[PDB]
Amino acid sequence: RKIRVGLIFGGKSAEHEVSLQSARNILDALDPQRFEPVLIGIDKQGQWHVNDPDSFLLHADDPARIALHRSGRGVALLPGAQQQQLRPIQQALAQIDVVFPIVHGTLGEDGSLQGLLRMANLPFVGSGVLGSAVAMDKDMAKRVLRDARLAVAPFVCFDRHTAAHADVDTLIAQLGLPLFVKPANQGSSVGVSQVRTADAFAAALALALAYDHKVLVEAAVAGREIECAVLGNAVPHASVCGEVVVEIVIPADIDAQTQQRIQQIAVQAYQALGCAGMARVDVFLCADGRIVINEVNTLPGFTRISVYPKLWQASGLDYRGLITRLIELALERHTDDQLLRSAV
Amino acid sequence: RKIRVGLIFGGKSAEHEVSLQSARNILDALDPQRFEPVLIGIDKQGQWHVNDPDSFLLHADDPARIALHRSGRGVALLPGAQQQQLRPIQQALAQIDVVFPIVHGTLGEDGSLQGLLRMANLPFVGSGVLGSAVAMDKDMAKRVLRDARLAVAPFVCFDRHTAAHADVDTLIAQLGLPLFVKPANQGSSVGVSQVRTADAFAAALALALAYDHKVLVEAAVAGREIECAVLGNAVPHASVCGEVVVEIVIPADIDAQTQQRIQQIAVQAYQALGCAGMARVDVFLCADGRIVINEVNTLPGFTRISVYPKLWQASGLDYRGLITRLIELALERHTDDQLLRSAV
Ligand SMILES: Nc1ncnc2c1ncn2[C@@H]1O[C@H](COP(=O)(O)OP(=O)(O)O)[C@@H](O)[C@H]1O
Ligand SMILES: Nc1ncnc2c1ncn2[C@@H]1O[C@H](COP(=O)(O)OP(=O)(O)O)[C@@H](O)[C@H]1O
Ligand SMILES: [Mg+2]
Ligand SMILES: [Mg+2]
Repeated sequence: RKIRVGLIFGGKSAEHEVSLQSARNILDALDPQRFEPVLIGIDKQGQWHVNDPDSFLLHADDPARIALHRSGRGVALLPGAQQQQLRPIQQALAQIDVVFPIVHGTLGEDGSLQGLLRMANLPFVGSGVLGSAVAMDKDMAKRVLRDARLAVAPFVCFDRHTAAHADVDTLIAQLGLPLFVKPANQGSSVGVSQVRTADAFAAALALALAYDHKVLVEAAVAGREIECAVLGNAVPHASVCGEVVVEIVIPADIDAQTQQRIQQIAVQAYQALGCAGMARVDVFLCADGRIVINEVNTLPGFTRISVYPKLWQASGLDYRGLITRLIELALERHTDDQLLRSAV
Repeated sequence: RKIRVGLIFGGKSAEHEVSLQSARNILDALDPQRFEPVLIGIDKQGQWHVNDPDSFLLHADDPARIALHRSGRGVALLPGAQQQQLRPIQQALAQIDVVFPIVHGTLGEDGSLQGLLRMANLPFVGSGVLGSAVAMDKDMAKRVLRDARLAVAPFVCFDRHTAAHADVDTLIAQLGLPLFVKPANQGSSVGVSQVRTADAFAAALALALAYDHKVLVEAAVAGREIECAVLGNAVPHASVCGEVVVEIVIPADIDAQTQQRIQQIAVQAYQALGCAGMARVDVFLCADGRIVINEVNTLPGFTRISVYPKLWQASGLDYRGLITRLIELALERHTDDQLLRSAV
């Protein structure tokens, strides 16, 4: 009867500490009538550690010092195993029935961890391989959004083989100034540059390319910053909207009608990229206002102060209840998948 | 100095026996001056077995009976481990320096296995998570191809939630007859149906949906069936073309010019979907002849009789040499990646 939730958290990421806090928040909200937690922390070097609920954090109550307890209790995965897929090197680890992965950084978000979890036959919360891979690659994501006739910022994408040939002038004639230079990998916020003059571009292009093999160059979008939370698998729902002021305001100070059409856009974007479980969608609401999609994010924050849970809160969905729904959604997909993976 | 090549093969697939033969062919061609093999077979139930080069097949020399030796020597993966990532449950397994995965079926081809290999920090041959996930999903693949202004067959895509509402008439007005009904998952060839009359459609739609949650309905493309092999990472090359007659003919009986523009299309398609290592591209060459892309396949066959190696053979690239290049390409990507995965 009780479901065992393997929480996998942290990771090699600038947002590592956000994942620690999220795990602690999730762990306090998990309905203890339905779920027992099992905890696997991933350190800043990518090493996996089992921990007990009680003792998994160092300096828990200090945001400047908070760290993972690197217990050194290692984990082995048995690919193609059907039970006890997760194993202690050295013990026994509780059977995991569903994984809630909140690993920030490339591997935790780009589909790679999701593919490990599939290979271990583990149900798991959030987008599968494809939705995660596509969303995380801002170039592919915008192309799939574009084809779906949703608006995204006009943009050009360079690799290192192709950046050598960049002509600023032609870029400015096509996209204008300022230009936002971004590495295509979504995680996170690093290597970005707002280029104001044609002359600051080379340096932006070069910084970005230290982070990914692909760098986007985007035209400016002028307008307000709205964020909307999406939940579900086949029939996704949308939360109320929140406006980023510059500091988030929930619900947003916009028309009921405008909210509805951003809600609808958030859902169509989510379907087009093949997301499941959860995403936060970030749009620009122009003066017209066309709605232009900035980002589809398949790993939102789950702290008490994070936007995604705040948006569900303001929509009548409580934090405990959010978490429970994410788990039911993971188990529903899994058992639907189960039936499908029957070839001859 | 010698590189250790972990060959992972078989899988839960109708094409399981093709993977056995491929592994045997690869193993005989592997340059023994540069590479030692390590063998991991995956059985029809998805279980992993280490085997010795000498004794990995049952009834090797009989195509009707050939099977994997289920040695029962299990494998554990240490995610985030940096050496000995692959481990015997029960021994020692040789350090693997590069993985050559030829696992047919969903998990081996759709990016999931590739994500496990990333999580284990293992370089590996063929497309990474995204290129595999995208190529394997025929719906997403055609949308990305479409956006890249390459021609694909006109098509509509249904899920079970949406198939209930299918109107044949509107489908026929838009796409014509016959209609090819396909589950969106690329592997492989199963659940396909050629629907000749409006009346055979419901049944096709229903069979397909037993295999995937998404089913494509495609207009007919009238024209010749050309296949072209692609190799490389950042600067992919194309082989000579082969024509499927109805039985493959290499090289194809087509103009030098026509060959060149199918070659160019095969490469652009490969870039657009984010493929690496290898793909076979299958097109239709119409009477006009526009070239229309049928399939981008990121896991071609590697038997002696498979098309992909035959195409390189006829282009001056030998089988041993193909295999060696695929490995150098895997190691090159890996070490480029290495530098990138440096966040703060
Ligand atoms: N094309 C653009 N036009 C206008 N503003 C942009 C554009 N791209 C990014 N921004 C601004 O950059 C800020 C951060 O960019 P964002 O895409 O959110 O990257 P990250 O989320 O990683 O910081 C956003 O708050 C938005 O104000
Ligand atoms: N839209 C289409 N128009 C014309 N022929 C098609 C179409 N789709 C499939 N075919 C035919 O179906 C055969 C097999 O389809 P294919 O896409 O190759 O599936 P699989 O490779 O899994 O058999 C091809 O040889 C081609 O002749
Ligand atoms: Mg954003
Ligand atoms: Mg084909």
